[PDB]
Amino acid sequence: KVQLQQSGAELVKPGASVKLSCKASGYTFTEYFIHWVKQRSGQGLEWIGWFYPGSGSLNYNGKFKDKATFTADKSSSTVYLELSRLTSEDSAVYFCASHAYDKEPYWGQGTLVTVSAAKTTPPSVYPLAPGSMVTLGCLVKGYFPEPVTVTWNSGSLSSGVHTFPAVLQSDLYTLSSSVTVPSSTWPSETVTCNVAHPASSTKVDKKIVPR
Amino acid sequence: DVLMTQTPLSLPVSLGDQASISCRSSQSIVHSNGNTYLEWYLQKPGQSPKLLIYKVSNRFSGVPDRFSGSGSGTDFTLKINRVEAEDLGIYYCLQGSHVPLTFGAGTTLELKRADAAPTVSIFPPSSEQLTSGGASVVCFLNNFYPKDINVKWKIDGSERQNGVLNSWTDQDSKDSTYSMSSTLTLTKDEYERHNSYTCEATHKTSTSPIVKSFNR
Ligand SMILES: CCCCC[C@H](O)/C=C/[C@@H]1[C@@H](C/C=C\CCCC(=O)O)[C@H](Cl)C[C@H]1O
Repeated sequence: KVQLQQSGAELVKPGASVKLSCKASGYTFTEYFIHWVKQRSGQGLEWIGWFYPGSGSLNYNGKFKDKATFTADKSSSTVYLELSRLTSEDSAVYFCASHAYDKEPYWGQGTLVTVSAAKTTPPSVYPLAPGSMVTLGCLVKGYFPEPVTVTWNSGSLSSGVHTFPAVLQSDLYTLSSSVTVPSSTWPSETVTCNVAHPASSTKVDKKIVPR
Repeated sequence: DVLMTQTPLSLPVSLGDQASISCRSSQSIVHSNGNTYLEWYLQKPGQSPKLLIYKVSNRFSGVPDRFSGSGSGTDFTLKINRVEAEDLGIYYCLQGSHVPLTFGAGTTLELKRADAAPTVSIFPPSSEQLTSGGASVVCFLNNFYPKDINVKWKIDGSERQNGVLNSWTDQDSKDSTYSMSSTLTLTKDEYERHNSYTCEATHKTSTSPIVKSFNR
């Protein structure tokens, strides 16, 4: 079976460089092309270039000539993509793909690259209480890195919940989560958001109380 | 470079529907060796794109036979015979005949449902955030359809643009709607110097915005 193993998620300081790896198995390494593809969050696929380990031949999309460098280590069936001087625009998932000439390609699972200068930081969690149904919320602000896990009432409240994708602002993540319940349930019953952040090994609760 | 133009940008479908989506290249993509390297991919959130069709019309191993590709020259089409839920996602075409290799911008297949206006809710800063010296005003625009929507912030009657951050959910697994969150962030100082805060939701279901506000 052709398999491509890509390296794990990278947290990269702004301005620094990073080297991503794609380790191949299940075929003669020197006889397949490797391509790299970029995908920014919520955007489409961009081709970076191709590299043929068996000769060292390569080609870059001109859009990436000052940003990407392909190399290989034949002794470990690995090809590398080095990205130089990272900016916010370089934050993306990077996929590698492999194929023999005139044959269909096999894709790796992708490597997430996130650019930020932040250190590990637990979230501040703030209650969102309103001024037949009622909508409540929690604002989960200023954490790093992803992910957090948000639940309501320790998971017993799952329907009517929207937890929104986090956004990076000033190098830290912010997200919100909403829950909608019958007015006959709140504030007469307890509604609490729970936020776990694995990187900081923290979990905090915030009960939503009327203003 | 070869421009790949996919249409439509989005296609609402019901399960069991026929679907047909198009990919047109700006120039011929017949390679000098005689082959046409045109591929179709389906991508779901958080996953790698999966290969469906290669060399115009060939189904990749393991791909259901309800998928078929055709075309010649600059004109290519992917068809689905009876859409199933696992077919929902974004479809990309890719030409591999001329470097640089280029992708289409994607066609989203999403589940059709009745149009629905957003449920809009606005929230002033928590006292906890204020005590900490910050101020975020949050607006939820929930369970609407279709996905296109616009939010506008107003402070004391005046439109605000800076300090607004938006986030959107994927189509809901249970009710097929979309939701959006909009957060206006301010310093505590500026927040206390104004009175009315307003978030306005413009959606196709109405001519006028849904307007939510509060006063300090
Ligand atoms: C993410 C891209 C995946 C691969 C797309 C497509 O399957 C590949 C097409 C290849 C074409 C373009 C790829 C690399 C150019 C290599 C030219 C050379 O052999 O010197 C070559 Cl000409 C043959 C064909 O197999």
